Amino acid sequence: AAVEVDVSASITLQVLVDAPGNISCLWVFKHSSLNCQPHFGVVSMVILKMTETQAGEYLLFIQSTNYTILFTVSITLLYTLRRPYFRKMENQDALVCISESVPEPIVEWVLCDSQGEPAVVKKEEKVLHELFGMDIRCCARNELGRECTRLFTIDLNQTPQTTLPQLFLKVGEPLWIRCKAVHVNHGFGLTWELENKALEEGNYFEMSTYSTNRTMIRILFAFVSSVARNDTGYYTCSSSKHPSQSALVTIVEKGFINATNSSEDYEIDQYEEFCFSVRFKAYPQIRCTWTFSRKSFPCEQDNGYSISKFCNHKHQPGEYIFHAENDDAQFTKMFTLNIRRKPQVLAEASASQASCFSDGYPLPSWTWKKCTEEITEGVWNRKANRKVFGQWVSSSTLNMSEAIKGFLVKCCAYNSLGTSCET
Amino acid sequence: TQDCSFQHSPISSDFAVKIRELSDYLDQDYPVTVASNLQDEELCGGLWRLVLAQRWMERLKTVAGSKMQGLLERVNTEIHFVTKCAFQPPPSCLRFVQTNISRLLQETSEQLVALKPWITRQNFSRCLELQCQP
Ligand SMILES: *[C@@H]1O[C@H](CO)[C@@H](O)[C@H](O)[C@H]1NC(C)=O
Ligand SMILES: *[C@@H]1O[C@H](CO)[C@@H](O)[C@H](O)[C@H]1NC(C)=O
Repeated sequence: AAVEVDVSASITLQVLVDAPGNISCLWVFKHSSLNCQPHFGVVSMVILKMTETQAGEYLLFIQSTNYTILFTVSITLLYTLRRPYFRKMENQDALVCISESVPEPIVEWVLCDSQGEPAVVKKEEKVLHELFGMDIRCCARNELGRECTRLFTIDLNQTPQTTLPQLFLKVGEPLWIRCKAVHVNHGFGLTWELENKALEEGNYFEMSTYSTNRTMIRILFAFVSSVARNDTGYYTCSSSKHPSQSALVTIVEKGFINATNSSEDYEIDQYEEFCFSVRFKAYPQIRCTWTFSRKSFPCEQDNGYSISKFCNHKHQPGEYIFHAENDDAQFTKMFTLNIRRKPQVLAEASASQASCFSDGYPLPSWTWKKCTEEITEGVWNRKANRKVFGQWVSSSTLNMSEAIKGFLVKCCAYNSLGTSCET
Repeated sequence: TQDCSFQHSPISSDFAVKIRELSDYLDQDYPVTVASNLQDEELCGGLWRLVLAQRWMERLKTVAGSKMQGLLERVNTEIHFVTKCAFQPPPSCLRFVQTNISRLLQETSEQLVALKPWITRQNFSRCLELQCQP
């Protein structure tokens, strides 16, 4: 009944109780609603890094019968971790990075000098003056882990993405957009426009650096310190001697996690590689973890979204869980995969009381139906899947006769893959 | 003879680092003649001082050894833009004093700081002829 949460801890609280049938539940969080879809039944109640806000009264009831449950999540150590915010130097042409966390974290800079995006030297100095082209990255290392940040730069001196580039920002967190332009001659200028209208006065920032044989490389930054639903629009950046590259910018007052959602049912055969992937587009950094009967495996993030797959199946069927709890929103997605090994009947139970139950196992296509053929049979199994955890292995029992045959013993499995029988 | 108003800024933001790097790696303090009587104007005179400095930078490329050629040319490329305007030959009235390459480099950087915010705003066609004022 009483839960004690120490710091940003990652533990599971989505226990399963035997409830199969026409049962549907709905999560009732601390003075707020929570949409869920269980498998009957167990619903999304596990947590990865329980934030100082994420604690309190959490209820859950069934709606068809109506019985409600109650859990009290309680929490001192002053642990804080927040993504770094970019900033422009005070009366100087340089960019300094700052991070709001306890204690002051070590911030380093990265710039992939090679043609593509472990490599390239990190200059941990915070105030960065040398910043032209490449993938600009800024990460922090505090006592509560590691919170990364990425400075977006759209290089005009490259082929277009052609996939509608976008960048969602948090209401209040500053908005930054730079243009890594490369022109042989010095006569080249970049301009910022929202919808064919000039950029705000408090946004213009020029930093033209000269590189290689008589060649210049200019960068036009777009700075907006306080962002709001006023600057939610597609921003373009055209140049004097370079094509017009553009990127849409949307705002969210809290956050957003969106995912396509799959059929959640697979008839995978032996080997054949097979993978369970999720198409999720989300802001901010999606903290993901896959769960499978106590397993903990973290996941990695053409360009319209960032998908991630879980190829650690290794012929282990069952219900695979995929949680993704961001720093504001929560999401969970379970999928069911069964093995195509259809099956040898051998797990017979020698019951002496009236008739011995002979059961055949494995999964999903399994049928138990027993020299010559004998008429009149007992049970025929028939039961719904996902009905609480308990004992290992599941079989389809189909033997309960009263005829006096003597030594014979039933159990003869028949399926699409083949046949087998017990003693 | 062009309007001399530059389309986009010819003065880069990293000129100070480039000048300090040449100042710290110079093995010898080469003899250089800065001007002592150019007509009194910081903006108008800035271009004139850079034209004289650019000639010295080109001259230094022809006398510095193999190892120093790259560093000298790096400075030359930052101030080569003055060669795009039809600046006329220095008048016979022009006077100058002998100094060292370190001082010339520092003076050059100072002129670029002063000229940078005005190079694309005003028409400097009337500056093609260097003027004196004793
Ligand atoms: C030198 O400049 C010319 C003209 O822009 C160019 O073709 C050449 O590739 C440049 N050299 C290098 C090493 O980039
Ligand atoms: C949006 O910004 C403009 C410019 O500052 C301002 O005039 C306008 O009132 C703002 N609108 C809202 C809804 O804040």
